[PDB]
Amino acid sequence: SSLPSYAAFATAQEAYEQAVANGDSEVVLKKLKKSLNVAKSEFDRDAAMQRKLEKMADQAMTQMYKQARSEDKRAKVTSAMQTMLFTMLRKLDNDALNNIINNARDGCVPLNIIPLTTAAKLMVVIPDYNTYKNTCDGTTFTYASALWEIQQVVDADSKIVQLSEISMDNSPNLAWPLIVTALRA
Amino acid sequence: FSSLPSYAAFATAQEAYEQAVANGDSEVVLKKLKKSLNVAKSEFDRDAAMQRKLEKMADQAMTQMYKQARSEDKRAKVTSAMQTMLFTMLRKLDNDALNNIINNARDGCVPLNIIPLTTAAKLMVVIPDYNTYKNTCDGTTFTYASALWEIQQVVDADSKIVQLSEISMDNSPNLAWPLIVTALRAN
Amino acid sequence: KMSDVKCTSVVLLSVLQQLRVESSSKLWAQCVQLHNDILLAKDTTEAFEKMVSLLSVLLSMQGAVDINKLCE
Amino acid sequence: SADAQSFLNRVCGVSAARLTPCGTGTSTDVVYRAFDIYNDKVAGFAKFLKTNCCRFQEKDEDDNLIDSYFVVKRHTFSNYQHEETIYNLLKDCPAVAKHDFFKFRIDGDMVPHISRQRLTKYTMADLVYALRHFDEGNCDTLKEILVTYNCCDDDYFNKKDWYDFVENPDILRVYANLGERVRQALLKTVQFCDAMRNAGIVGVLTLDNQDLNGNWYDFGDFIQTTPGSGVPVVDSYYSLLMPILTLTRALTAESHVDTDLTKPYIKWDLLKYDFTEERLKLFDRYFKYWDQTYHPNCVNCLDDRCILHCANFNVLFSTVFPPTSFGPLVRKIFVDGVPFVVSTGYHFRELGVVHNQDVNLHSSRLSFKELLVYAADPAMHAASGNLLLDKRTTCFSVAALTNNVAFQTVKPGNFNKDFYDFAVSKGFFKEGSSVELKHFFFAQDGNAAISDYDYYRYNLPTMCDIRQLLFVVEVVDKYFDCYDGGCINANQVIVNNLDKSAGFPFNKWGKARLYYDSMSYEDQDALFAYTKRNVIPTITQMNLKYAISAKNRARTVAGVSICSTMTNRQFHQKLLKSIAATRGATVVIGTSKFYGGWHNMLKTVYSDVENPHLMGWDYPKCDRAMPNMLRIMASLVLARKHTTCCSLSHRFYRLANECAQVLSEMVMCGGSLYVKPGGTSSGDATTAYANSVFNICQAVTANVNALLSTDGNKIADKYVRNLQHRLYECLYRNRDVDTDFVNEFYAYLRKHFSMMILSDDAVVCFNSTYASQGLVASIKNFKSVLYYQNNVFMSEAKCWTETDLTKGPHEFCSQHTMLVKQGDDYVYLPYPDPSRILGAGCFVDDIVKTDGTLMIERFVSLAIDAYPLTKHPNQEYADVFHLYLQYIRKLHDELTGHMLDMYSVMLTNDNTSRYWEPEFYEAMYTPHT
Amino acid sequence: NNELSPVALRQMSCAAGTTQTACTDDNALAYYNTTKGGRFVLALLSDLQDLKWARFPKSDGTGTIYTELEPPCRFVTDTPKGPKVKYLYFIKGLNNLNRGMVLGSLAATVRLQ
RNA sequence: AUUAAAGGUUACCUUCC
RNA sequence: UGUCAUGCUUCGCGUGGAGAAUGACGUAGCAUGCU
RNA sequence: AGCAUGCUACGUCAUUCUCCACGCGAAGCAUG
Ligand SMILES: Nc1nc2c(ncn2[C@@H]2O[C@H](COP(=O)(O)OP(O)(O)=S)[C@@H](O)[C@H]2O)c(=O)[nH]1
Ligand SMILES: [Mg+2]
Ligand SMILES: [Zn+2]
Ligand SMILES: [Zn+2]
Repeated sequence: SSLPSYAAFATAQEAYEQAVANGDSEVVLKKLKKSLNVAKSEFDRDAAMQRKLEKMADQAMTQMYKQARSEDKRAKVTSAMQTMLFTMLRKLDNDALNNIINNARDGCVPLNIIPLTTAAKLMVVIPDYNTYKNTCDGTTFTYASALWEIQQVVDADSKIVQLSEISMDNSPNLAWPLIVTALRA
Repeated sequence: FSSLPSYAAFATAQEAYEQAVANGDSEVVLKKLKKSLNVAKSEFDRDAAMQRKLEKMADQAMTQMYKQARSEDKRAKVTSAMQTMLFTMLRKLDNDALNNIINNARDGCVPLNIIPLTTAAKLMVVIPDYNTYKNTCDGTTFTYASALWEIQQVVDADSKIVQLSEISMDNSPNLAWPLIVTALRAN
Repeated sequence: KMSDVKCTSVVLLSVLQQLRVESSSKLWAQCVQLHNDILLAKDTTEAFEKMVSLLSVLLSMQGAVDINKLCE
Repeated sequence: SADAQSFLNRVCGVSAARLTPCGTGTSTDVVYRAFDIYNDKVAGFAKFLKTNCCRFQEKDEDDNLIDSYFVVKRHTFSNYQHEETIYNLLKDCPAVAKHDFFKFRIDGDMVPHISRQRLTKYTMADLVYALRHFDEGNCDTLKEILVTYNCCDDDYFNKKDWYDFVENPDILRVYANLGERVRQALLKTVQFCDAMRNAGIVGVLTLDNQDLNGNWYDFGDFIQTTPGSGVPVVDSYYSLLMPILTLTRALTAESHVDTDLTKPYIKWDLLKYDFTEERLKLFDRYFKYWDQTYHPNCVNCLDDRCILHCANFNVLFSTVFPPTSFGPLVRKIFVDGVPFVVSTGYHFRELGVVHNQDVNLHSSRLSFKELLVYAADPAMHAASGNLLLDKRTTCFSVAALTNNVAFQTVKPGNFNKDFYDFAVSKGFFKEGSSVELKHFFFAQDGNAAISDYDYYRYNLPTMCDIRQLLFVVEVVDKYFDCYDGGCINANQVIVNNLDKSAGFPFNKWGKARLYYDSMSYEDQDALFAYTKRNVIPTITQMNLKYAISAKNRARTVAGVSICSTMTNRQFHQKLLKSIAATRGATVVIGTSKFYGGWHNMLKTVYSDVENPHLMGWDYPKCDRAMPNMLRIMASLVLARKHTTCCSLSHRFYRLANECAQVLSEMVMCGGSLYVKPGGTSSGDATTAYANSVFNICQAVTANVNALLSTDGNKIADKYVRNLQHRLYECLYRNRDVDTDFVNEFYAYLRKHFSMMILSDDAVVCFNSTYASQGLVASIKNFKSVLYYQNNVFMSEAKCWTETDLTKGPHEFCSQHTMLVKQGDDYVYLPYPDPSRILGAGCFVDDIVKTDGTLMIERFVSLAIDAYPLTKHPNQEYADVFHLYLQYIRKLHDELTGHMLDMYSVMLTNDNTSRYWEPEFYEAMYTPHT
Repeated sequence: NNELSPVALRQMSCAAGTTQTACTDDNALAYYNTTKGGRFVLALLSDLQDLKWARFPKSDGTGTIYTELEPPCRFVTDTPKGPKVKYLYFIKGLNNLNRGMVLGSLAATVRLQ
């Protein structure tokens, strides 16, 4: 509706309403119907041209939306996968995973794959005394919700630091990035 | 064909109509004007459609002609590529040993599976374990297919050069198997 | 929590593959073995231990992921 | 112990052996004895309990028992004289067991006695029956045969699967220890036939009249004629024995100098490829009195029934010759005065030597067709390549086309988190839930492409029973006589997808679309006419798949070249298009499950079977382990539609092309050319249809074996007892085809064994009362047939049986069946595994597919597939469909929300409201359309 | 118990000659089995040793079919007490089973000595 | 398959043909 | 790098039928003109 | 009354829209 032809047709239609009154407007009903049909034909000719434009515009807009969304998905692929991974890990809320994640956040990351056997070699990197104090007590080492027995500790420069030497008093006596080897208990 | 005749016929129709507005009397003349206008419009409608049909057919024919011309330009490219590949592969052949094996045949036919064995100048050995390396390619020279091969290079699955001294039973677990060893025929 | 680990393993191996771990044959073989064993697992403790191993593989690489920012 | 001692003393005779008193009026009655019987009343090859045969075992010095028995029997006077007369003519032969004739008194009467001396416990019919009717739980005879002859120790049978060819491939070694003991029998039988011909005796040789040392001892059914003209009838002896000659590798001693297993191998000239003389010598040495003529090269055969006959012997004999002599035959041509190396022949292990008829030396210029043909074949690719020695596989490695090896890996698979969260919020994936996640995208490492190719070690040379195969072929062509076939021109060929790879090396320049529009209809016709009198080898490329599944094992596919597909379409497409356009036939390719198709197929299968039961089976390693004699056979029945458009030479050369570029060929796995032992390719134009033919052939063979191994005297029905006496004749006593019996055995097999076949999947409705009596095949008969004819063990855990027909097949094409009310009547509907649908929803193989709004058509198809679950009694299954509809609604709402802010378009026309209502999906299973 | 076939062979008269120019004068007998299709000749018995071809009247319009024969054998028959030193030719390309049938039936009927 | 197979009194008879 | 067949869903362009509207040719009823 | 012309009504042929049945492209899902 709201078209210049529409109103025209409407007016003609209105006249056809008057056909009820005045006995078909003094019996001009045949001419009235002819004019009404002609105007309606013009209006119908007008309508389809706009329907076609609407279809074309809708198709174009859908295609633009598709292209934009595909480009966005294929652009943020690396950034959107790590966030998902860490949200899922946070949701799991496991004792072992949280321990290693926190330690790695501080800086105590491993140097190989945590072996799942009774007797296997694990090397970890302690960056500071505080982490050593918290994890390393005596001859035992708490990591990944498990107990490991220390077999050797190597300073940043290859040497063999004895467990006795590692203390608050000797804290500045060593290059602190410290490699610790241990065996699963 | 249609434009000028249609315009002239409609102009005559409008001129005839103008008489009705000018005077209006002699309504029969008004009927004649209406009839002439309708007939002229019908003639223009008749003329207006065949032109569109012919234009569409001509457009389709032109597009077909364009398509045919672009499917005979990629035929040349593939023909040239195939010729170049065949000639290069030929250049890679050895025409001295191949001629010997061919001329030693009864009627010239020889099985394909023996040409690489008897005429190839290089050997590649893919070794999955150390037990297989010890039994096939041990040392700096070995024998295979009744020929003597001298080890030229050894690489791992990462395409990293591996020295012959690193391949040992103790050091095997630290290697990235399988090892690919390329050797050169000895004279 | 079996489905959660079986999906976190998929996401974790995708992240490892985007970080170009395929370039090391040994490490990629171990990662594939760990990923394919969690998917067939029927117990939860085994799946979580293998998850620990795979996540340790991820955490070994230092500069690959800025863990401090991701953990926000 | 008075008369017994005298009887034992007489049985011992002058041989002075020490005989244990194991015999009496009775003796070892029976364990189980296999006999090949043919009378005017009964006929078959069956295992009985023969009661009376006085058997005394002989003990060696030191009082130790050995495998030597004296068999004494009581004979009537008429037969005693006949056997004495016929024995005195053949006594001067090394291949005849010694007989002793003596009369002894029992209850006042002189009864005659015949005593055969030093016979092994078993006979050659027991070995053949043991290996041809194999039951895992009943192996006493086979076990004792293996132990007695030092093939293995008795502790070898405590292993887990000592009989499985896939789990324990070492059994192939154990059987190989029987090879010489069988080759010596093959020599002694020829000696015996020579003696029979010279002495003038006519008789039928059977397996049960020869012991395991090779001696013949039953002359009761022989007759006598003029000396110099005898006739040994060896048709059921060799035929029943043929499958055993390849399993035990009997002819391996022919690979050593002087045919001695202790001497070194023979050193063959490396340039030799024509072994016609050796094949003729082998045939004249081991199968001297086989009647039918043998053509070493199948180019000279007379029809398709003469190609199989000779191809069988070629299969047997090709195991004696070096592996480097089989393949394309190379020759040097000149083009522009420049030398090329091209293929001008082929040495098939199974068809002999074939030479191209159009070999043109000194060409001037190459056209498109010639360049295509020269670039397709592997001659110049392999010639100009580095020698390769791949220790990772046992296959024959031809060459390496590059200086680096390629290690292909498969990736993990993407996770659609929104759908998973929605499903979890809807109450899915909880503990104890019946429906869980079982389909994932499995990742693979670099050693996956070659470890999957190394499964071709399961394809072993399988010689077949020819006299039986030549009948099953006739009964299998009656399933394909309601179609039409022939050749079509290049303008009548339909290609669905033209954006597919064109193989190697053509994938370096474009897709399949580049070569179909760059060649005129006259060029394609020229190529097709060329292939009818020349052989064109090609290269197939092995690739890894990226798809959801429930098993770790990598899946590989074989893409064949463009020449092979181009020329095979014009040969087969007319027939293939007609197999997929027929309704109500045994083969149900081309029939859909929608609009009441599942119901129609099931009702067609049920047919009018009496006392019906349903069964289904599976083929282990179907594509890997298929023997090369059944693939040629499958390709020979598809070509029987060409009686009018092709001559015999054209048909043979088409078969040669098919074999050369599908069956045994060169594969490009990782940038290196290897040789393919055999099997089936997953890119051939006729894979599904050839598999259907193979399935039907195996089923018919199982039925034939089931009917002939029955007692025969215990069959109550008169009609089914004259059908067994006439099947034996048509197999082993008729040389021509009896057209009136392959129509009678074919009808019997339709009223009692109704099949529904789709590629390698089959469902059978069978008469349950006949199967129990041994008149139709059971699941044990299939397990028996797949063992000696497929080199594969089929366990009764991947097969199913159903005694109630209102529940439908347990599985067919991964679909279950369910009888549901629908519109005042009940129908059968298929429903999938809910885990499959959920896994398809959750995991995708492209990062873009994880955006729901972009992919709403992805879920409409999944909902169509999952609709039938709505009617399942379990309420955890019915919720998947509702979940999918709700997710579709949510996706539509999100899409309408997004596109209103980024743009200002409120979608005016929307008919999507029907996609989240069940009325749209229910019409997909109503029979209107 | 695997015994030769039980088929019974019927006797008929026919002519044969040394060369393809067969002399169509009755000088041979043929043993045939009529159960399958029409008639099938299994073997020919005669007195002369020079026969190498045999012409059979084909059951068709103006059809004369010549069947090649294999080298003869020798047999001695006693219908009456006489020499009857006859010769048996087997149609070329005759499998072993058919030869056994012919020989068994012939041996039973005439002793063949 | 033993006296093709089964049964009754290896003789006869019965049963399958 | 990404094979051969079968089925189904969605969208866009072309061929054949049915409903409504506009153009001239023929026939029936009534009225007017020549006769 | 008969014949022809003009006006007003009913049956046969070409164009403009609206619904059904068939071909060619693009995307997607399932099966062997
Ligand atoms: N050409 C081609 N053939 C395929 C493909 N997928 C499956 N098949 C065929 O289907 C049968 C096994 O079916 P099925 O899936 O039930 O068994 P399985 O060993 O996978 S468990 C084999 O004959 C396969 O050649 C494919 O992509 N291409
Ligand atoms: Mg016997
Ligand atoms: Zn032949
Ligand atoms: Zn043809």
